[PDB]
Amino acid sequence: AHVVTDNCIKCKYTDCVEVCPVDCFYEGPNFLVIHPDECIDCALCEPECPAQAIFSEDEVPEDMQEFIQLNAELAEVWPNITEKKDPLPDAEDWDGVKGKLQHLER
Ligand code: SF4
Ligand code: F3S
Repeated sequence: AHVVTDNCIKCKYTDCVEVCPVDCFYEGPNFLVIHPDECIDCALCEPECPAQAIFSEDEVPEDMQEFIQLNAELAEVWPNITEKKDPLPDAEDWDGVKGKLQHLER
């Protein structure tokens, strides 16, 4: 499965959902996650994310391993999102800021 990591938080561009063939993205207030059981690892979403926050599981950075389990957990409680929407206000300001997990909203 593919995994959404740290840089998505407070950016949430949502450009990734338009190319997902199986609609396996789930939406949080300021973050998106990928459902590991529905994802077919087509990898089409990776180049579409301006935040470059999506990685295949085996490529998730060492300092963001927590996101693998987190995607699986939140994908079970958040609503499905299949349509592109406007990025969060000030997404540009937060794109590139590290350790945004501290700002994750349930
Ligand atoms: S790898 Fe493919 S199936 Fe998985 S979330 Fe990305 S676009 Fe969807
Ligand atoms: S910022 Fe997040 S909402 Fe999608 S386009 Fe990137 S994983």
